[PDB]
Amino acid sequence: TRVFKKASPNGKLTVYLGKRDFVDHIDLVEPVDGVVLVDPEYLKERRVYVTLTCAFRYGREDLDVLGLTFRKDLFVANVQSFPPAPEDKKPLTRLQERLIKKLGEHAYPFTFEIPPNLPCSVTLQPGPEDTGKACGVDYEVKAFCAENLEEKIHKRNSVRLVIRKVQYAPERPGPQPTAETTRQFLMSDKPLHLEASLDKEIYYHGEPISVNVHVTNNTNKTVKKIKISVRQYADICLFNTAQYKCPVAMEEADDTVAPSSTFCKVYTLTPFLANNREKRGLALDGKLKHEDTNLASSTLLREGANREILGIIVSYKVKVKLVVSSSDVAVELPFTLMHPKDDDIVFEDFARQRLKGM
Repeated sequence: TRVFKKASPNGKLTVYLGKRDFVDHIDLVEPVDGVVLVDPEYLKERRVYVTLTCAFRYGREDLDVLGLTFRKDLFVANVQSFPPAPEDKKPLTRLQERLIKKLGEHAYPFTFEIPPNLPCSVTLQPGPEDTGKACGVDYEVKAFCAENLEEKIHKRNSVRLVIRKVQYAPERPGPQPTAETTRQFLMSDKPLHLEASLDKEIYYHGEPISVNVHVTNNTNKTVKKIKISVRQYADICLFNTAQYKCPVAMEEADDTVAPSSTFCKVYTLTPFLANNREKRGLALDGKLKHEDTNLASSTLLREGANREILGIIVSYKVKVKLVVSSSDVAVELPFTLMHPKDDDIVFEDFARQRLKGM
């Protein structure tokens, strides 16, 4: 198996994790299980704590930065790690029992269980024009040395790292999302009927989207061309609320539909951050420089749910449009964008792999 790790500036403390992206379903959220490597001597009476903060920040580009103009803590979890507190004691994963047995006795566990209905790691990076500042919700894991809880944490023997809460939806049976509209122009009751659908409700980053477009033209006009698009919507709803709208995929085609005939076709779009990187105002599931970053996924929420508490609400839509030689006739279908997903361990850094940038 493979596990990531990171050490404190003075290598006296070292965190060990088997993932840096925790997959949350709806029922449950993969548990955040890791262990610390301590130097009992180095810290006399001092202790080892590990905390999981979940918060929304606005202004800077991360929680640890001291230039953000707003912050709301959405979750916090502290655990007395070194001095094993019989109180704060749990069952233990296997990657743990495994790890502890390779690190020794100075190996100590900790485990965090993230409530199912908390927002997922989402970051919205403002453009050049946009008057808003960056913001997002991040999960910070911090293990540190101190006697009491409160003493002053020092960047010296403390370690910090951002993990990720990614959303996965299993794809159900349901009907394909449909949308239709009829249009009658000036001086005639002859209609132009549009109707589209997507092959399914749930998609995953990188997974293609198929659009079945059917056009019934009883009109005496002509459909010049057809434009298919996939837009993203981001509603920052906390410090300084605003709504960002951004296209993540377009596919215009010179398809023609003659007077009194029926048209039919299947288009394929692929929303990919790669072909949008140089864009801004959109929401991502991380920072741009990181390679393992995608487009922010659809914010889920159902019945009596607090919307502000989620930070940034994200949604997607596919728009179909016919340019008729005017007023185009169009429809739109909403979809959900989700996330995919005798050993030997072998530690590896925690830092997220980078891009290519000049």
